[PDB]
Amino acid sequence: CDAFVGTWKLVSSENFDDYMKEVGVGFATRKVAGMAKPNMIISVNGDLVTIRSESTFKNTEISFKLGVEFDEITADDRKVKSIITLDGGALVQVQKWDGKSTTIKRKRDGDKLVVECVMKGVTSTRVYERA
Amino acid sequence: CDAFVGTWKLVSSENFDDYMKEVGVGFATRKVAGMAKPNMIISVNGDLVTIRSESTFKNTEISFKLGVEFDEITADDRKVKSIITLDGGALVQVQKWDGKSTTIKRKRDGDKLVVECVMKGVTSTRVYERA
Ligand SMILES: CCCCC/C=C\C/C=C\CCCCCCCC(=O)O
Ligand SMILES: CCCCC/C=C\C/C=C\CCCCCCCC(=O)O
Repeated sequence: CDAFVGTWKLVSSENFDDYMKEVGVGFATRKVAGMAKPNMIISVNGDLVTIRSESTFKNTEISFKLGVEFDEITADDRKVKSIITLDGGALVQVQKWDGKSTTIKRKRDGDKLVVECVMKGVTSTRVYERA
Repeated sequence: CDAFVGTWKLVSSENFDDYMKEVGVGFATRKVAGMAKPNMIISVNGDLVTIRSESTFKNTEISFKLGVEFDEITADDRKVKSIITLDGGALVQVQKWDGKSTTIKRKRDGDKLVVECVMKGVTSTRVYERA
C-alpha cells in the first residue's frame, strides 16, 4: 500500500467525459469536472487508507479498510456501496448502486499512478505523477 | 518486485568510504569507487531479477531468483555467496565470504530507491532517483 502513498497531480485524461456520461453524470457537472485537474492525496494510518481528491470542482474523501465494504457519497452525489482490494498490485475499487456497478483500478506504472475507470465497456484513463 | 524496476541514478552518498573500509576494500579502489556516481538498472524477466550497476569505475551485473542462493563476484573482486529476499517490502541481500557477512537493503521511500549497506555496525546510505 505504501507504493500509492503521496500527493499526485493530474497529468493526462482520456475518454473521461464519455465515462461520466455512462455513469449518469449531468451536463454541467461533466463540464467543470473535466476542467478540474485535481490532486489525489493517498495516506495510510495503521489499517486505514484515505484517498482524498482536491479541486475547484469538488473536494471528496474516502476512508476505508481493505476488503471491508463501506458507504460512499461520490463527487457527483451518487450513494454507493464500495469495496477496495489489493489485486494484481493495484487498488481495485468496485462501486455498486441501483443494480449497477463501475470499477476504478489504481495502479503503479513507472513514476505514474494510472487510474482506469470502467462501466460496462466504456473506459477512461487518467495519469497522475508525484507533485 | 515491479516497484524496483527501472533506471536509477546516484543522488547522494553517506559513510560509503567507511563501509568499504570495513569490507576490506583497498585504498585506490575506494577512491575511484566513491567518485563514480553509478546508474543502477533493475529488470525482471519472469522469475529472474537482474541488478546492473554501470560506471567508469566498474560495470557489474547479478542475475538471481528470490530466495535462491547464488555465487557472485562483487565489484571489488570478493567471491561471495548471496541470497536476496523480499522482506518488509525491501530487497534484502546478504553476502557471505570467509566467515563474514554484509547486508545490502534496497527499499522504496517516496520517489527514491534507498540502499543501506551494513557490516557489523558500520552503515552507509546511498539514495537513488529515477533517471
Ligand atoms: C480524483 C477525482 C477526479 C475528479 C472527479 C470529478 C468528477 C467525478 C464524477 C463522476 C465520475 C466519478 C469519478 C470516478 C473516477 C475517479 C476519479 C479519477 O479517475 O481520477
Ligand atoms: C551500484 C554500485 C555502486 C558502486 C560500487 C563501487 C564499489 C563497491 C565496492 C565495494 C563495496 C560493495 C558495494 C555494496 C553496496 C552496493 C552499492 C550501493 O550501495 O549502491
